[PDB]
Amino acid sequence: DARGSNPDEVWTASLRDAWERILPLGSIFSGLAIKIRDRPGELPATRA
Amino acid sequence: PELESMRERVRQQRAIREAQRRRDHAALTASIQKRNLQEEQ
Amino acid sequence: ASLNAPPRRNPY
Amino acid sequence: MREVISIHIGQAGIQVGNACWELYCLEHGIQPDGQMPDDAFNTFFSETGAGKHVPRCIFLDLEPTVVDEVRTGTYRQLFHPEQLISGKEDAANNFARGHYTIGKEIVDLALDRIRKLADNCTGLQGFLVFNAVGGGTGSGLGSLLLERLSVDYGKKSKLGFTVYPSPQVSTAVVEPYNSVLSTHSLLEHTDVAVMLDNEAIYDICRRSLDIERPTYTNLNRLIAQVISSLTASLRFDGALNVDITEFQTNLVPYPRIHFMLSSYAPIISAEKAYHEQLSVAEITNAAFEPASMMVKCDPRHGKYMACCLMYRGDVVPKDVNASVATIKTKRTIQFVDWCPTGFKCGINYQPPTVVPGGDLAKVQRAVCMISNSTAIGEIFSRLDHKFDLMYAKRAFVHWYVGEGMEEGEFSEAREDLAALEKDFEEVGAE
Amino acid sequence: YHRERSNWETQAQAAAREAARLEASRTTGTGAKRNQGSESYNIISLNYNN
Amino acid sequence: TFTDHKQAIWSVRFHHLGEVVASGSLDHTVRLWDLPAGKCRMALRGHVDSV
Amino acid sequence: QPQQPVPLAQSLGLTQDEVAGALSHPMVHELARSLYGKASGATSVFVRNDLTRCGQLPVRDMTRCCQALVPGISERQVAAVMAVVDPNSAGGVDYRAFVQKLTETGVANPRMLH
Amino acid sequence: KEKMMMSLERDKLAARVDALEQ
Amino acid sequence: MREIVHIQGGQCGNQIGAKFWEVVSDEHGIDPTGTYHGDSDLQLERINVYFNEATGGRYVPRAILMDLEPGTMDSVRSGPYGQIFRPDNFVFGQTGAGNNWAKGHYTEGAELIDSVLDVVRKEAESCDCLQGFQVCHSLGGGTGSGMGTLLISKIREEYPDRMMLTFSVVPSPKVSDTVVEPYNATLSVHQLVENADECMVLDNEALYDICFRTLKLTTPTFGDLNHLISAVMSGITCCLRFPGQLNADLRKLAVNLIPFPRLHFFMVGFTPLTSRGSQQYRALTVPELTQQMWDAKNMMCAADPRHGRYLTASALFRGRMSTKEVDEQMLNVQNKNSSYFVEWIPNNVKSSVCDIPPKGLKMSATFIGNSTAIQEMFKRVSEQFTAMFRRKAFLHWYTGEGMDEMEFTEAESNMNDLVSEYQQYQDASAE
Amino acid sequence: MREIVHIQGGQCGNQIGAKFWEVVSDEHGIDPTGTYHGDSDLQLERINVYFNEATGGRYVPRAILMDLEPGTMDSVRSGPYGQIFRPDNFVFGQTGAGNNWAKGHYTEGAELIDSVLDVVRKEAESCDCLQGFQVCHSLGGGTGSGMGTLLISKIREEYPDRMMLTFSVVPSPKVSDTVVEPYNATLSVHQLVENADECMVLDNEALYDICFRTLKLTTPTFGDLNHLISAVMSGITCCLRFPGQLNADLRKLAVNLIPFPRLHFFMVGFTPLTSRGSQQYRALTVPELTQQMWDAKNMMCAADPRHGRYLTASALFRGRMSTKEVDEQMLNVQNKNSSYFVEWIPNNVKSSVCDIPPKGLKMSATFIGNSTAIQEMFKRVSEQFTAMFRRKAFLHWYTGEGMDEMEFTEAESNMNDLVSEYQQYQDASAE
Ligand SMILES: Nc1nc2c(ncn2[C@@H]2O[C@H](COP(=O)(O)OP(=O)(O)OP(=O)(O)O)[C@@H](O)[C@H]2O)c(=O)[nH]1
Ligand SMILES: Nc1nc2c(ncn2[C@@H]2O[C@H](COP(=O)(O)OP(=O)(O)O)[C@@H](O)[C@H]2O)c(=O)[nH]1
Ligand SMILES: Nc1nc2c(ncn2[C@@H]2O[C@H](COP(=O)(O)OP(=O)(O)O)[C@@H](O)[C@H]2O)c(=O)[nH]1
Repeated sequence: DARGSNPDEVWTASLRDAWERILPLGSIFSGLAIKIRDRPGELPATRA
Repeated sequence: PELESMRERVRQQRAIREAQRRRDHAALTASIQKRNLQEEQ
Repeated sequence: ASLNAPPRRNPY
Repeated sequence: MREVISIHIGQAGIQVGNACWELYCLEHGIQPDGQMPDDAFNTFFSETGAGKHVPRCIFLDLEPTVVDEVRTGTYRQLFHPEQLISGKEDAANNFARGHYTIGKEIVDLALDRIRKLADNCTGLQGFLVFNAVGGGTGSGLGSLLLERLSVDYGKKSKLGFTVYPSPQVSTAVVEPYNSVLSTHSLLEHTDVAVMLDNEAIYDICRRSLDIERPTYTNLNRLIAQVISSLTASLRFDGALNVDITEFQTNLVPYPRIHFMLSSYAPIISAEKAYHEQLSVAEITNAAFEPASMMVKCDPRHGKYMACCLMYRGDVVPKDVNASVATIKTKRTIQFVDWCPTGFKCGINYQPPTVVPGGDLAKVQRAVCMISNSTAIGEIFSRLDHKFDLMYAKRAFVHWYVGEGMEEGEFSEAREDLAALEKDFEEVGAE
Repeated sequence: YHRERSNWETQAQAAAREAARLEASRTTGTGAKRNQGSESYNIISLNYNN
Repeated sequence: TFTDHKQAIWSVRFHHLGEVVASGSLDHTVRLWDLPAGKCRMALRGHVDSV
Repeated sequence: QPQQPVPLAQSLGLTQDEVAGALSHPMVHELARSLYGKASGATSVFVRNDLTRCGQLPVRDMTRCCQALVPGISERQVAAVMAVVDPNSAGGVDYRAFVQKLTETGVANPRMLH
Repeated sequence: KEKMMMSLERDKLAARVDALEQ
Repeated sequence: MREIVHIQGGQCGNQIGAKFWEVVSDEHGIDPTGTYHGDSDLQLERINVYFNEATGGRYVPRAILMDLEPGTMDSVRSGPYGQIFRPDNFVFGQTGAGNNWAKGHYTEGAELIDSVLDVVRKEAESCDCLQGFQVCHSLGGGTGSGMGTLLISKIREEYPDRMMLTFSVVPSPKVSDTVVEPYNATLSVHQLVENADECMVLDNEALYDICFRTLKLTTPTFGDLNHLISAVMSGITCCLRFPGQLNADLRKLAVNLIPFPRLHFFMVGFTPLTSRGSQQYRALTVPELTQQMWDAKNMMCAADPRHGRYLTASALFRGRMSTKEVDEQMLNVQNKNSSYFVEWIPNNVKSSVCDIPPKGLKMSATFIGNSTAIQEMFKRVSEQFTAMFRRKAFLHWYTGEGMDEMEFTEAESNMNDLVSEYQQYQDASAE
Repeated sequence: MREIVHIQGGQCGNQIGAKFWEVVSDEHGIDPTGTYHGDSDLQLERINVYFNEATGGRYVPRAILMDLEPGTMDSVRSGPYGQIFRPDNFVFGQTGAGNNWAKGHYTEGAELIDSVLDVVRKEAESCDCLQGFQVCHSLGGGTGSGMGTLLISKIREEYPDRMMLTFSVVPSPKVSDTVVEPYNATLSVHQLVENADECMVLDNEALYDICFRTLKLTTPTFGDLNHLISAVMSGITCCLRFPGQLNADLRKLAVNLIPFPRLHFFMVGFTPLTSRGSQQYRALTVPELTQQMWDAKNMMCAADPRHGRYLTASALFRGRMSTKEVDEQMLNVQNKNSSYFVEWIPNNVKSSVCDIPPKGLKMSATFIGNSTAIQEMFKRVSEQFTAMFRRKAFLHWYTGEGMDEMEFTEAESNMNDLVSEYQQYQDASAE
């Protein structure tokens, strides 16, 4: 809830415990997107 | 009488399960009365 | 027809 | 095919029924004269060969004035004249008067008309009993009618949308008395009892609709919207259809525990409408807000056991799933350990119809959250001492005794309410 | 003859009304919206629907 | 008392075992009565005139 | 059906009497009886004679099929049935529709319906 | 609340006592 | 000429079946009026596997539509392909099971099961040869689970040798729709273990995952999930309906997939599922299809195969393709991921090839994997069932329908035994 | 050239006969004015079986209408085909039988039976060769049951060798119309057992069940039930009127159906009865006809065959069909349902084929089953008759007509003995 009550972030990433969301930068014609790859409750090893 | 013996064994298992459920219910009542005592005190 | 099918008894 | 018989008992019952039937007529296009210029009305209306639609309702009261108001008002050509049943003497806020002496013949005639109505129904999902816990007509006569229905009809699902006395504000004095009596009566008869408080709905109207002078018409309009959202799955198709029988199976964990809090969302006036998105997650959060609940009962004190959500309008199952996931992840909302799911989502494609002249605005999405939660034990705790404060001095006891009660009846009712308190504690705790 | 044929006509008209309701719901697309794809294009073949 | 016969019983006989009683009557039919059952198990027909 | 960058009845000079009595001919009745006798295998001969798997056969091919079924059938009767099956076609009527129509109009007694 | 619960228990005891006296 | 009897059960089962029949009719070139309008001989060559001919050219599904409430199949009839179905095959009651497996199996299902069995027997006796039955339904629902399990038991009794295929929508791991999902799923899995020969496990949340991550959809309704399930249901049996370079029927798939009779639960996935943007960009090749199918994200089962071990796995490809290319790709998959494959089976892959790709797609491939990964799904369902059953919440609704409490314990024991077998074959060592 | 004398008795019998004559005239292309308008040689080929040629081209039924009240036959003349019958064949009394078998058989039936027999003899002598008589009436009514049984006895006396066929509407199990139905039925069964060579049992409630479940009609009047009965009565004798690939007359049917003289009560049905909506959804094939024909729901008798055993069963098919196909269907039915067929008869099916299907229907099949299941119907009638007779309720009305009390018990004894014979051959074992 503090991290954000976003339905997408809370549910869609959590499904299969994939914890990754795909955000496009525009239409499908741009076809490029961002995989957040965010595991809630764990530091990435880079910042660990 | 193999079927009868199997049925008797199933009945014994059923009685064991019912006894376990009753013990669990008694444990739950004990737990809630403990918590009620704790909060009231 | 309770017992109308016995073997022949007491030939006499 | 999915017919539901509506009973409205007492002044509060008949007054909420006025709003309910106005809402249903508007929703299905039925003019107040009775007919409309498919077959979705069969849940609430039975059509005749002439094309006129008559509701499957019964207006029961021991006072003639309230029913004569309906007989004179706009919906005089809609209802069945014999279905409107009126008494001669009011119960005078006496549960004994409404349950032992005056109510006998009136309830016998009520069973007669209810039988005529039920004989006209192919299927029968159940009864919707709308009365006022806290009044002799509502409490006593409603309890007697529910007892007779349980005796004869049997397993038909009876949903009691009761109005309970508010914690501090009230309009009667013997209201805790007949409230305790009616609660003891309906603990064992109604299948699902929905609690409603005038104080809570007044607060809702004050803060959300910005009505500084709320009235019974506004309260009944809100209650009618809640009931329409509850029954929308019977009349209009949509994804995740929910049934009257499914309410109890998904919502009642134990037979004793069937009292439920109700919260409708969004409650917004015409002026401030269309100023926010009103998305699915936002309206779900608004429904789960402790303030939006139609009972003066903080859900934070207790733990939710089951929550049935009725979504109306442009709602998609993924939106409801994400919203309920967010609600589960919310730490303020606390559920019981033995119900990991605790959620029953049902969507419908019919947006809530808006009554012209009402204060609600036209919203394309709506949520009715009806929850079985152990927090409701708080209101029973309040009535349990509001009763016992007078019962210590036996105030107003002679009034009830005069019409065929005993001190034993009060004792049994109060003991039953205490047992209900104990049961609520037992289910709430692990 | 009028009695029999009126009874039969009522039955046939009820059947025709039900059939017309189903056909209208099929054609206009409002029926079975529970099982209608969110996006117009065919998901598997990535083709626009007719 | 067996009353299925509606006419005069011309002849009545026992089986050699005795569990069955054969009654030939004016009714053209020969009825075999099961004594333990008290019921006409078989009703032989085929005689155009009285038995 | 490929693009092509007149009526079958008009072709071959089929008379109106032949068109009317196409299904009433005794030879055609025998053909319908044989087709009904070979249930679901009635189109097997037509399939074997159809090399392109196009579902359509020419007049010569379907006359050959009908002669393989019943020797006595002439080409005029087959052409008449072709015309009554597909009125406006430049030959190549579907043999499945041909067989289905003939079996549907099959008649038990040659004296009746002829 | 506990007081009035125990009062109803006392009333039941009194009714039992009267029945025993009868 | 090996017919299949399709059955739909419950709301979810009926809607999935409607979408599946829409897909099959589209593949065979059947318009909603039933007349063939496909213009391809192979479409009508084996149309008898699913359809029967009417008096005219009409072709009607061999489908039997089961429910206790009428509104669902009113919607089914109102759907785009609602009038293809034989009206006599719609068997529905009057009052639905309130998400109560007890109601759907014992009280209300008992009366309607006789009519259901009559319709099923009438459809089966008309078949020349019967490959078997396929029942599409949802675990975690009253009428669906109850009537489906009861009908599966009856059909197993009547036709023991005939194949039984199930498409069960297992209740989702994270976000559950109804409260009594654990109870219904636990009671249904026990029946499916004993009766169902071959079972596909499907998850709404897994489908939601595939539709956000592969398909990249925005607000996908249940129609899309049903569409993907329909794709899998068609692709599993396309070998019966179309000529194949190396064809494989349902019995062949079951024989090559099931090592031991109780281990008949399978996860499935479909390829190629791609978003609209990258469609021009993605390379349509056998290696690409294999890479997609062996991905955990492609699975329509919630359990990820990485945790478990692949006992067996069948891949049915569709399209004019190189059998060497297919076999080399799947052998390479085995060699690369030997840690995920069971050691005491030298080859864990059953390759089938069909010569007809689905309409619109240059190629396709459906995957059916028997892996010990589903152990965690059954474990989670047991974790919920035990949590409710310890306090006996909602148990009275089932008990009032006339089923003993002992049935719940027996179902839990059977389900736990299945989990134990899956763990045993996950950690079994050769020699 | 094998003539049949049709006789109608009572209100129900007269209405059924009028509908039957309408159906037969429609089948033969006969308008209500008597002129032939069929344009088919086969329709006129054997028209003399049912009709006689008048001075002109008019064709008149060989029908004799019997009643004690004139209102029913006034409705008969007002019916659609009320003008075909000769006015001399209407034999009517003045005081109708008050649902009293004694009144219709002894007091009021005695006087009018003179005219009835005079007309019957006049019609029978004019026939070149007489197959026999068919009497349509309803058990459980005064004039119909009583007077008809009296006529049947007289005709059996006069023409012992000629065939006697009866279509009796036995009182229905659940909903009974008149109170004295058990009395009238018990008295009429005793006469039919001794006199009628061949008897068909019909039930209004069974007709309602079939017309509500199969035909899916919502408001079926008595006209529809008479329509179904008329279809059966036409189909039984279509072999006389039309060429057949394997023809079978009434005497052949009785010979192949009746093992023992007292077991001549038959339960009949007609196929294909298809609902209007599913007319396009039914494929008219011999297996489909057999599937509907052997279904217990298609039987127009209340008793279901599943309880009893089929002693014999005749099936008269009509239409262009294979003798091999029909014979294999019936043999396969026997093999599948060997439990429901009597063991000590090697073949329990009498199959006949006619080349003339009914107008509009490409194929049809009428079924005539001699089974021990009718035992339960006679048992129920006994359960009612004994209950009323123990307290002798309504017995005074029959007593005041000059009927001895012993006659009731004699009829009950005969009907109970018939039940006993049915049970004996239901549980008879070979060797
Ligand atoms: N929410 C709501 N509550 C109402 C309304 N009208 C009355 N009430 C409540 O209903 C209670 C009394 O109802 P009734 O028992 O029906 O009053 P009555 O019709 O005069 O009958 P008796 O008072 O029992 O003699 C009051 O305490 C109010 O709180 C209403 O319009 N809306
Ligand atoms: N994929 C898919 N799932 C569905 C659909 N409808 C319902 N479901 C899911 O299936 C589960 C079981 O519902 P169901 O068994 O059909 O209810 P019932 O028919 O009344 O027993 C629910 O929890 C839904 O989440 C659908 O159309 N498609
Ligand atoms: N199927 C059918 N049955 C009828 C008709 N009219 C009467 N019945 C039934 O026939 C039964 C006996 O009546 P009926 O014999 O005609 O009386 P009767 O003429 O005085 O002997 C009644 O129980 C009716 O239910 C009809 O038109 N068709």
